[PDB]
Amino acid sequence: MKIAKVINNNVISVVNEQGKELVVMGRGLAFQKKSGDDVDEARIEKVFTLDNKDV
Amino acid sequence: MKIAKVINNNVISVVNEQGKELVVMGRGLAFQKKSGDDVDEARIEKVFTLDNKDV
RNA sequence: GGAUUGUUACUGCUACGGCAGGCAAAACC
Repeated sequence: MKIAKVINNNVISVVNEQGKELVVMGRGLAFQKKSGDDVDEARIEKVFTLDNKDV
Repeated sequence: MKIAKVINNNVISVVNEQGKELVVMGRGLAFQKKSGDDVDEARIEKVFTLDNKDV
């Protein structure tokens, strides 16, 4: 995977291999980071998955 | 609904009746906003849901 | 950038309670 958009120093977005938008929050797993690098799985505390807002 | 947390003016976290954490992405929906208030459903562009980083 | 919000790195400070810097963001200027 890869960072799609850094939301904060402990939260970043990332497109899954399938093509879904996912968010990865963790202890400083997004500090001074950028898009294109793989999300550090060792610092992943919570992963969110894009859902349908219609529901 | 309610704003549990905020990462940036466009994305924020929120807890539903299931007791799970969900992230709500939108355009400038978190600007000048805070936690505790109901999440603006009209500003919800993409919703997210906490998952297990183990998978 | 400016500003406005967010924050858990790490840092500087201390009253050593935390607090601010930094860092980030798709408002707006």
